Amino acid sequence: TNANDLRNNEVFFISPSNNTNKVLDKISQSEVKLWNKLSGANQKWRLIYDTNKQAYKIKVMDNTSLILTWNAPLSSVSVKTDTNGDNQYWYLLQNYISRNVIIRNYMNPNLVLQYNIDDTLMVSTQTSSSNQFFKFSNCIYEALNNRNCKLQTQLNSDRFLSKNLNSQIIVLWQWFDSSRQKWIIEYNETKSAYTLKCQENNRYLTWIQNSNNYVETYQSTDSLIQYWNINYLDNDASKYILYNLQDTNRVLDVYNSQIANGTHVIVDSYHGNTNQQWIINLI
Ligand SMILES: CC(=O)N[C@H]1[C@H]([C@H](O)[C@H](O)CO)O[C@](O)(C(=O)O)C[C@@H]1O
Ligand SMILES: CC(=O)N[C@H]1[C@H]([C@H](O)[C@H](O)CO)O[C@](O)(C(=O)O)C[C@@H]1O
Repeated sequence: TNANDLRNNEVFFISPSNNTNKVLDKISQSEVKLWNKLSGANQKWRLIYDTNKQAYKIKVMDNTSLILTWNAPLSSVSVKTDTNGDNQYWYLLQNYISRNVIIRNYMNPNLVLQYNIDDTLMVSTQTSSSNQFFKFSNCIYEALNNRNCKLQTQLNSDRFLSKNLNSQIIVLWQWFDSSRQKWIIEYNETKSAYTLKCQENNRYLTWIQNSNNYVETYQSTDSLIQYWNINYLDNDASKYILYNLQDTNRVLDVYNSQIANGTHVIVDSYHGNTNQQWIINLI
């Protein structure tokens, strides 16, 4: 699969290649090390690419603007405030067959991240050993692919993404445990995005393009309007934004931020407001 590829804006557990059950963990306001996977936001890392440098910032999800930082000239690594220092940039490059990634420092490309015997971390020169190979696993894919889910608007604790009765239109509605409010999330490799299938009629969350821009359940299609990028809110791993693949500046949006049963769900320009923020949970 290509679901765990090093796409920009995506969020990952970063593991040693020798153990998928240990992951990179912001332990203190400064210290990082490999740790048993428990999935708090301290163990989730967002990639922020820099096309000019062809390198990435690796940013922890729990703290505003702390990014993985080489403490030059020392051999240690920490998380520190983002100041766009060259020592805070990393080439991430993948072996296609093993899936292993080398995490190489931008400031000094002789040096690469390595995991020590006691699972602490450091930068060091590259030697063949497996102590410099990491696996990246996309958090959302690993949590949500092939799962039956419900989607709650952040506007209100009991208003959910719902196919309307005897219509194709999708609206907000309070929970009544209906198959109309149940959505199976499936990744598609050709689109590098997800479809969401209503359990009631086995049809898909789709942007219907006209003056109203309603989302509706629609038959299976290869058109981009049926595909969604599911990502965490910019600085919050409890909340999600869903971009439509037809136009990745547009997102799943509650019309006029109304909360009333039956309020239309639409596709609208991104602003990051509460009406474009969703809580996704397994049923
Ligand atoms: C999301 C959804 O399907 N809502 C439907 C509700 C619920 O089925 C009902 O509240 C169950 O308690 O019923 C209606 O109001 C109705 O019967 O006229 C139509 C509406 O589309
Ligand atoms: C608002 C936002 O994120 N826009 C970005 C989208 C989304 O990240 C994507 O729809 C969700 O994965 O990705 C890009 O198209 C990309 O990564 O090349 C860049 C674009 O600026």
